[PDB]
Amino acid sequence: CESPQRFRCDNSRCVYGHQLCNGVDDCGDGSDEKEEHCRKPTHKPCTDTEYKCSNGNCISQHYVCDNVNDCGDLSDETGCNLGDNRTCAENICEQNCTQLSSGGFICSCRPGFKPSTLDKNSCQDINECEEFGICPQSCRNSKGSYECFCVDGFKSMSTHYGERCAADGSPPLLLLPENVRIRKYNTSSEKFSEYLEEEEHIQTIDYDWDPEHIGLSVVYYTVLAQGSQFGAIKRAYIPNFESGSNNPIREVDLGLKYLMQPDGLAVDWVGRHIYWSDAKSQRIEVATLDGRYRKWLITTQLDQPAAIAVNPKLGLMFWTDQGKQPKIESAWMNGEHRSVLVSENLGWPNGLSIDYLNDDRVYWSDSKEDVIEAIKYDGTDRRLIINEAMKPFSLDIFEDKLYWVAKEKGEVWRQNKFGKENKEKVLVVNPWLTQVRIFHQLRYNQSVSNPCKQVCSHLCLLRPGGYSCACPQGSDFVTGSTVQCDAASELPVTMPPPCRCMHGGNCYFDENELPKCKCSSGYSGEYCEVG
Amino acid sequence: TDDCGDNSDEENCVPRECSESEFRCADQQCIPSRWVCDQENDCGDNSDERDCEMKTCHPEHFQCTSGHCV
Amino acid sequence: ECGSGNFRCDNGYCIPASWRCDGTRDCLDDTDEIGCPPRSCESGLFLCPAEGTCIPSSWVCDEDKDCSDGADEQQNCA
Ligand SMILES: *[C@@H]1O[C@H](CO)[C@@H](O[C@@H]2O[C@H](CO)[C@@H](O)[C@H](O[C@@H]3O[C@H](CO)[C@@H](O)[C@H](O)[C@@H]3O)[C@H]2NC(C)=O)[C@H](O)[C@H]1NC(C)=O
Ligand SMILES: *[C@@H]1O[C@H](CO)[C@@H](O[C@@H]2O[C@H](CO)[C@@H](O)[C@H](O)[C@H]2NC(C)=O)[C@H](O)[C@H]1NC(C)=O
Ligand SMILES: *[C@@H]1O[C@H](CO)[C@@H](O)[C@H](O)[C@H]1NC(C)=O
Ligand SMILES: *[C@H]1O[C@H](CO)[C@H](O)[C@H](O)[C@H]1NC(C)=O
Ligand SMILES: [Ca+2]
Ligand SMILES: [Ca+2]
Ligand SMILES: [Ca+2]
Ligand SMILES: [Ca+2]
Ligand SMILES: [Ca+2]
Ligand SMILES: [Ca+2]
Repeated sequence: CESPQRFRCDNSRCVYGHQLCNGVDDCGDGSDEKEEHCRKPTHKPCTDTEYKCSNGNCISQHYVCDNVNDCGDLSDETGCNLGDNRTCAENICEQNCTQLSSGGFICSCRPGFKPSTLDKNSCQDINECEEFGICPQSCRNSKGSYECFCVDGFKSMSTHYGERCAADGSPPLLLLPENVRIRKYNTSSEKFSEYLEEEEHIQTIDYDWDPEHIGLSVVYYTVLAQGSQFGAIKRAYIPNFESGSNNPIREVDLGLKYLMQPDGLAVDWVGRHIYWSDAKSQRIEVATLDGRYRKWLITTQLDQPAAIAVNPKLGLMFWTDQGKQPKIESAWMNGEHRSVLVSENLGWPNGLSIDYLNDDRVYWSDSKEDVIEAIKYDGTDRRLIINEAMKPFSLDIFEDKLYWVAKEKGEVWRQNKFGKENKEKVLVVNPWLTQVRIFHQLRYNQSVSNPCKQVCSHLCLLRPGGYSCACPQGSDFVTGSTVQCDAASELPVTMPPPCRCMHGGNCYFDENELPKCKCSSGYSGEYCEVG
Repeated sequence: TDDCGDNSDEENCVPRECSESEFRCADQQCIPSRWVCDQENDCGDNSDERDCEMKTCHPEHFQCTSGHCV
Repeated sequence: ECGSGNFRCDNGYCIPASWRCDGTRDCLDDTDEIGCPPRSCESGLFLCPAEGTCIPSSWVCDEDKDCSDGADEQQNCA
């Protein structure tokens, strides 16, 4: 049981060759998967008669500046100016100036620097922030150094296989829509709890975080057309707290009639508008959150508009077409400057999500090519994140991990969002599963001010660095003005009061149907808050 | 329509183009233009009746406030 | 034409002067935020225009890509 060929474990049994620290205990006491001898025991000291080169290649000084590369990257030949009449004391080199045995001075760039490219004996600092997945949330550059700082609302938490930053609040829920119901799931508590039930033909989900700050977010959901009856966009409250089943959720239709297959829906929380894409109507259009002032936004060159997304910070909307000519296109929320981001090596782009906290990077899911890719919002630097994704149907990004639904398996799957590590399975649900969406506040930055000055009569759409005026379909501006439109205004729609029993108790309808809670043991108040 | 008796004609059928006075239904079928918003389900799933608050009728037809043409 | 306190956009729609340089477009031709005095910082420092923070003459012309635009080595070091 010799160390050079066998790993002598604590239990006196020895382990053959490469099995040491392979990821499975071949010893039988747990120390086979430990740091000890297998993990980085020595760090190669090299002498004045060698150069430990740019990449750690230690080579004899006789080979340095001999005009034959040993180092691989030619760093043992970098500079190589020659003549014994020359010394390092003359200081030609910017930083680590050194003296060689033959022909005078020879000089290395410092660790974290490369030779100047416009000249030798000179070096730049590497801007390491440009490397993909070098920092989890943010990067600041320094001379051969950097910091993985993370933005406000993210506490730095040292973790396994690297450091990440926490959620600074309640653990994220997943929303999981099936044809007949929407389900919740606490990612930390790992329990389902009842939500919208006795529904039919559901297809997609988005939400507005606590618009009235009364501690109740609202989720928007789509119902498909069935038989000879049209679909609907409907909306309902969802508790941010732990309550469920005890709270009768009341659905209300927005009244957006003449609707067939809204496979894509997104809610602009800044502009207070709802964007949806009807596959059968071959258009993507916009209306206010309560369903007034319907306006067709884009109606040309759309075969089958799939899932869409909006980025109010940059004033850019994104959507996917999965017809005969697959493509991913972005435009202003106004609808101007429509452009195509990616149209090559695309199968069925059916789910799209934006990483707001990381350079506003865009990810999408391809259910035909069986891959998930990421591109910058301008369309450069395309790279596949994960392959063999087993036909992802939908995706969402949260923290340092990416979520998707493996469609026909009905499984929810999870992975490092930078393409590293190995896949993880979260849970298994019906083949009726049609989305995953992380229900959390950090997921949509709530402190993004709406630039609208209330000047607009009916709609105030966003655009990069500002806003614009528009009015419903089949109407035009009053002649000479670009604000007022001739269409008669409509009053905002009143949403019925919700059920709010936080720590427990059951909702109840009185004579005028106002909600009221029967508080549980050891809690009191109108909504059973303190006890 | 199954004419041969063994559905030979309808097998691998690519839907035909519509002509100048026809509207292509949701499920890729052509019907007369005069059937669009006429208070009847003609495309099988009322897809012709879809969203006609925003179009005029034929010159000889009166338009109801609900967008239908009579 | 309109009042003295209203800045006119090229299309004829005139906005209040308070909405000049306010950080947001208001003219359909963006003219209210165009032709507006750019930000600046104290002596020996520089503002990287892409991100808008004060950086020193340590890093402007340090021969490398210190600003987020990467551009100091030609735009400052002319
Ligand atoms: C959500 O969006 C808001 C902006 O709507 C982000 O807030 C800004 O974050 C930056 C990050 O470093 C701060 O500097 C901003 O503070 C302001 O900075 C300017 C100079 O750039 C000063 O003139 C201001 O006085 C102020 O100090 C901050 N702005 C505001 C209005 O809060 C926020 O980071 C972002 N959050 C997430 C999680 O994405
Ligand atoms: C999801 O589960 C987490 C626990 O993993 C819940 O967090 C706790 O919730 C209780 C509720 O009374 C709080 O008092 C605790 O302070 C929370 N603990 C932590 C770790 O923060 C969370 O509330 C659950 N959310 C839902 C909606 O189920
Ligand atoms: C220059 O290189 C040597 C290794 O040969 C290293 O130990 C030293 O720290 C470097 N100089 C400075 C100032 O860091
Ligand atoms: C109204 O729609 C009908 C049917 O499509 C005709 O196209 C007609 O020309 C339209 N009328 C106007 C004024 O555009
Ligand atoms: Ca092992
Ligand atoms: Ca050499
Ligand atoms: Ca650096
Ligand atoms: Ca009809
Ligand atoms: Ca302005
Ligand atoms: Ca520089």
